[PDB]
Amino acid sequence: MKNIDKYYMQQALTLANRGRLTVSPNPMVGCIIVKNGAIISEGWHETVGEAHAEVHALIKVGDKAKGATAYVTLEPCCHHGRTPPCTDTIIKAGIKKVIIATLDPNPKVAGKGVERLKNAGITVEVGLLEKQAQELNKIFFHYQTTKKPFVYAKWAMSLDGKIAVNDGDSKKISSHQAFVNTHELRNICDAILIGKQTLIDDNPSLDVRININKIKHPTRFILANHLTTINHNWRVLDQRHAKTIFVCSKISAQVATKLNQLGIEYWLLPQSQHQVCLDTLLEKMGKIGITSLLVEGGNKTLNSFINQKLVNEFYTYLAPVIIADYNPKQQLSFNQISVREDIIINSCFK
Amino acid sequence: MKNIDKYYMQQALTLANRGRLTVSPNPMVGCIIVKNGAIISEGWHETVGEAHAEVHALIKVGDKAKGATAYVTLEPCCHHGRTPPCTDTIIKAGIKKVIIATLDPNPKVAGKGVERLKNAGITVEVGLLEKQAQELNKIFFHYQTTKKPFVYAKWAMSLDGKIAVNDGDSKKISSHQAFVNTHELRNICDAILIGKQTLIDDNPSLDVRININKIKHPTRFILANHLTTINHNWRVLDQRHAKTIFVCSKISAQVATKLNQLGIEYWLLPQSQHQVCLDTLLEKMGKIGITSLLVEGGNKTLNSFINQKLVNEFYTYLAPVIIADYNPKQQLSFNQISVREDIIINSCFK
Amino acid sequence: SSQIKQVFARQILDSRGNPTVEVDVVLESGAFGRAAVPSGASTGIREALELRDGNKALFLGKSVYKAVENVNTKIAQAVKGLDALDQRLIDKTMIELDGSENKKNLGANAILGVSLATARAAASHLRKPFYRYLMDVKEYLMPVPMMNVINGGSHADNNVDMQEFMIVPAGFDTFSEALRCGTEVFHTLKKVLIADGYSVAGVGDEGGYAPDLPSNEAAIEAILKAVKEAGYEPGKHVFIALDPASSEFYKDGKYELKSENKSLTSEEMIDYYAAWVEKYPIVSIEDGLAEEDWAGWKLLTEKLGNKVQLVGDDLFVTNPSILAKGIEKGIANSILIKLNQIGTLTETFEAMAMAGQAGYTCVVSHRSGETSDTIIADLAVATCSGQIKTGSLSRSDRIAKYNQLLRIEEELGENAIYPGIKAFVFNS
Amino acid sequence: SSQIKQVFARQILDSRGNPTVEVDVVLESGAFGRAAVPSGASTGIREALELRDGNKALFLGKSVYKAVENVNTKIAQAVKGLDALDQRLIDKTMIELDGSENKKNLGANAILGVSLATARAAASHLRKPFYRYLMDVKEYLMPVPMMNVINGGSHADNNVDMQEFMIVPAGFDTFSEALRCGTEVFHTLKKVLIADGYSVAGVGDEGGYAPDLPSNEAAIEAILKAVKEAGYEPGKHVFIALDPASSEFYKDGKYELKSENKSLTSEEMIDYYAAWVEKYPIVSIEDGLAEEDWAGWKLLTEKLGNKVQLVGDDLFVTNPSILAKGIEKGIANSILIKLNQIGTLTETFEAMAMAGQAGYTCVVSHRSGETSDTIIADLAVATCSGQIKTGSLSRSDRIAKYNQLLRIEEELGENAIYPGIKAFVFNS
Repeated sequence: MKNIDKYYMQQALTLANRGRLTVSPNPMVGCIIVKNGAIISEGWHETVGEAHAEVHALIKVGDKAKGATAYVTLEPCCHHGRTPPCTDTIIKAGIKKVIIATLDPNPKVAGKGVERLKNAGITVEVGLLEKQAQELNKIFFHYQTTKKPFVYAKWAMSLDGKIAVNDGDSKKISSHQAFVNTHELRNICDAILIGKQTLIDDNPSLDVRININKIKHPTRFILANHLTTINHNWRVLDQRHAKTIFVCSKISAQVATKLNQLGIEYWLLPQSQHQVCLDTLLEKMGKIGITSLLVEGGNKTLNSFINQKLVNEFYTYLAPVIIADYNPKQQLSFNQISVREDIIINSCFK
Repeated sequence: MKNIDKYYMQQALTLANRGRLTVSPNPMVGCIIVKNGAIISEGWHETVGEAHAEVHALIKVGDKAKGATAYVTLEPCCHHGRTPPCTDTIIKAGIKKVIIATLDPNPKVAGKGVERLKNAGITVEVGLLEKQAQELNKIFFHYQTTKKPFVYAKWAMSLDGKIAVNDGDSKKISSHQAFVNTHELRNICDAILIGKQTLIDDNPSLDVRININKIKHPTRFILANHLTTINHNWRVLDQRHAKTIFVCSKISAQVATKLNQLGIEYWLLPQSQHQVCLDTLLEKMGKIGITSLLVEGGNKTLNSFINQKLVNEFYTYLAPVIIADYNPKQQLSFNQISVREDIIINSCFK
Repeated sequence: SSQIKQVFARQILDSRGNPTVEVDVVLESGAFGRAAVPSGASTGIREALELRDGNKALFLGKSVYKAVENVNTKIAQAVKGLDALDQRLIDKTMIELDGSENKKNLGANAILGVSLATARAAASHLRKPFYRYLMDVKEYLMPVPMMNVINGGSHADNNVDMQEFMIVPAGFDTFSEALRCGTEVFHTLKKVLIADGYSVAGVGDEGGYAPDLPSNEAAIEAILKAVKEAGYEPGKHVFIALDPASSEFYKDGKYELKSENKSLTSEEMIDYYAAWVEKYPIVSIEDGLAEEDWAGWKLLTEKLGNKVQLVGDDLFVTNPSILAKGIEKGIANSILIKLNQIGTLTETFEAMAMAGQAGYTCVVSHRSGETSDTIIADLAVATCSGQIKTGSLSRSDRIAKYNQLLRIEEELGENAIYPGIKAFVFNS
Repeated sequence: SSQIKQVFARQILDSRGNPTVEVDVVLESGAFGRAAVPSGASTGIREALELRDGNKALFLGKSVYKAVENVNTKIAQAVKGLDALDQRLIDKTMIELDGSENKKNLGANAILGVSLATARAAASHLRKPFYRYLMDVKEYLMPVPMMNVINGGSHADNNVDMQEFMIVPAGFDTFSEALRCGTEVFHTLKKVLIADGYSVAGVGDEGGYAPDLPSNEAAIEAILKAVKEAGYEPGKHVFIALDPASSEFYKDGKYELKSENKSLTSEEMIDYYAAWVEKYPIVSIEDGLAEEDWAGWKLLTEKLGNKVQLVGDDLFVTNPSILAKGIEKGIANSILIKLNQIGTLTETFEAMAMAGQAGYTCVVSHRSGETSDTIIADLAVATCSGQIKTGSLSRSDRIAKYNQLLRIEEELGENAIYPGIKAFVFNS
């Protein structure tokens, strides 16, 4: 074999990807300790608050790593005083060579761990499979470089371009795979955002209702230009599972007193372009702790977010359904789907 | 080999499909003549008014077909004016056995060519691969059983569900493959239908602009609830290639005189459901000679045709663009499309 | 869209270490098909012609650069843009472009590769199996395998004047038990040939042994002994198929059996065959007489046509015209079908359809220089022919066909029928 | 989604007419992967064991129904729902489920088939070639093939103590000229062995001839004169590779050369090998000494490690532990890699990475019971260790690998390079 370092780094990125659904707001970090050509360690960051990848990799091996080589997909943290730094564990273990894929995205921290390792004579190489390791951590890299959340836009539409259905309809335009994808994106994201109209129409609960090892309910954001009416039967007022925050520009005194009694925190922001200031809202969410944001439903909310170019990735759930003046929507059946530059779709039923 | 009759009927169906584009309003018919286990004749119906499939097959073999077997997709015509009766040609040529896939779709004609053939002692078998031969001829079978045209609905839409671009853009939401498919559907169909608003906004010429063997320009129908304005710069007023018919419920006297001077024929129909009577229009189309109808463009016209259950098949051209409150379109790029019960699409170029 | 977008060719090697042509066809919708051409005859008078460079500095004299270049220029600019679902149009387009009766100008290998690759691409476009694309019915018949076990005259120097001796496991209800019977009988035959002091050093081209047997009677007795010693009863479970190919030892109107040192006319030769017919459970005689001796063929079909199956390979060379002449003269009882002997799929279908309507049985055949492609298994399943000749159980180019047949018979589990002994339509 | 949806297994036949396990894996997105397991050893103490029924009423005793059932129940309900792009997860899951160091409970064939099928399904899901899925780099090295031309004592009755003689066409700029040279030399070797009045009719399991040669010197001289008769110069275009497998004729510490009727110790055996080394253009000695005689192995690496390449197959049995012991003791300078001997892909990668960092060269190998799967060609291209041992030019289970290599060489036209003589890292 001639590309051994690339092989070990690719295995490290696979281990890092193993923690896809449960690591936010911490990044994806994998680690491999190789001595005498044999891999004797494995580690990956799996849950927030637990041991880091380097510590989880080096505790199990004891002190047999003396003189080994470390493949770590991210720069080890040194300035972080919450836990003993991974550089200290690496130095006490006795690693001679450390190979790092990417530097830390934060400019004030970037290069500190490399220098701290190189004080002790450890050999440091940075830049192996850098693009793949930056694409793996797109959410964290974007949040650290911009201090604004990563935005997901996801909605479902019929074959003729209608999102909502007529009154009395079953309100199902998605299959089971769309359900699974939606709840996985809910588990990944740190927040969930809807509109006031969606809340008063659908009355949704924004939790996770499928099987994940660690269920992580996102923070609920309710966007409303004017707050005048508060309903007792709203399901978002239950604070048992997650937290609900009302974003507003003009709030009534009675509504404010009712929210203060209910314990719901409201945010007052200026008005811009027929909406609240979305840039200020993104800055505030970045400052308070949310890393990635998910926008679901509502033509007004989706159009407002699209018009300001704040969306980073899209998701569309297109069903074989025709939405018209029909009280019940009429199902269809696809015949030919030819996927190319532009999708060409043929439907036979109805 | 055990299913030889099915093999010969499949070959006949392939020859029938060889004339897909240039046969309307005539049907799609193939023909095989087999003697001593060897296929010595081949025929298919191409062009309106030319030689029939049986005549085309049996004119090359003047006298070698005596005692042969005929595999013919459709029941041979007996008294129809498309061609001299093919049953007479079969009888004179000396065919011993005739195998027919389907009977003639017209109840007034079905079962008479079979009786004429069986008068002369010819063995007739009807019902081999009947379902495939009825699906191949869906347009003609529908037109003959219903006396109403077969109708296609075709439109292009963006990822957010918008059909028309904002005022000032290039008005292109389709690729070259969509162009080819659109012009092939134009060549197949016997008519083209748009709305008044679409013609006002776009000023389209509904001809065929691709390189195919025989150009068959569809008949143009312009739907307008109220006719008050006639523009001299319209491209549809040129009658050199095809014919234009205006459908309306109320027409001004000056407009009527101008149309009479220009030679344009107008149809006066009653009003029903905020439109002209579409059922009466379909009946008149069937009576005058159109077999296939094509509806393109216009949210009003498409919505009128869709919710009234007229449409038989659909065609949708979905492009990766975003059309919302901007003069230029925000071009996207798909990343992965998973086709299932409902299409799930992902894209990030915005 | 199913229009042809790209056609490409390559010079690859076949199972004998000789170059052959491989063709890839890609449609506009992205459907991909790949076909390799088994090696055939490069000269003759009544067969489709194969084109080779004739350059000594190249492989030996046999490289297929001219055929590949002919594809890549002429056939690629001829068949580009045609509908891949119309096999007849493409085949007759290539026939008209070549402009010769024996396909001399472009070679039969190029045309056959293009046609097979186009068929595979069309089948992949419709998302259907190849056997279901060729013929779409409900009930399918699994072929009865004839398995070569002994090779004689031309294949070895072992003074056996007859070419091939074969075993037919026709006494079972499924193809899996038939394949198990073939495997066990092959292994027991190896053990028996070892126990008798015969050298079994190596394997032949078709996967069969070539021992230094003294006579044909010894070969048949050894085969029957292997059947008995493998746990099966001869005449009820395993029958024997023959392949003399008497064109080799036919000179001046004399059938010369060098093993017994005899010269026989036609009539005594059919008498010898009949003595074998009620001597052994033998039901097949392929090329039992010469291809120029049609009177003897007629007499053989007269007085042995209702007792065994008469197969003609050099007699009809998969040619519709010669087969039609044989039908009108009433000669033979079956036909052996090879794809590259005619050069196109549609002509093969025409020949087998004529054989089916004449009352003959069709046997799909393999060749000496084979590839990893398994066209003939799907071909034998699709057309419901109850017989196949795809070699022995010793090599991957002979085992891939049986593996494909196993996958087919488990994919069609309810609708697969194995016609054990009823597949031989020679009596009543 | 790339999660595993269905895992199925079936009993097919390999290239030697023996049952083997073939596994299909289908993901949630519809990606499909297929893998066949070449036959290996079913007993021992060093390698991973293969599970067979041992039923005499079945094939011989070699039915693999228990392995298929173990797959379909245990492995199917164990690995269902796991992400197919994490090969380590599935591999360690099967290792933990089996619970033995030699994979006795489930058999190595089942586990290897599941792992290879999962890898192929994951590669098909990403729409990548399999060698690009294994290693995604820009520049690739095409392997230098070793072609088994002569077989010896264990594979035939030859009165030859040596086992295998191979030709290495290492004096060319591309893989196409190397393959042409191998083919031409094979044909000229057949003609030469015919001219000297030797028994050539037949072919071995690996496609190589097994003539009744009198001595090893005669075999090497015949190979050299076949090289110089085909238009190529020995020592500049074609070198010689050896394979004694000296475990066969080792008894009580003595190497018994029965062809010359000699009993040699170790040091004189290395002296004989050295006499051959500067006697002929021989650069390979695979298993030149026994696997129990490690002192002689250290002596051989000391006095011949800088003149030829010493390969170990029975010495290291594709085991990371034994390889690590050999590295720390300093024995040999190459390793022969077989997938069947360890049972998973990740352990194979670990062994070759260990060999690469130790300074050794890796040779991807084949087995006797080969199938139609051509995974070792993609494996040899992907890891950029250019040397391969995939048999000679005489049958499809050995020709499919070379055809795959030709396709890879044409689809990587700018970025595939052939290390002709630089691939033997034994000097400087």
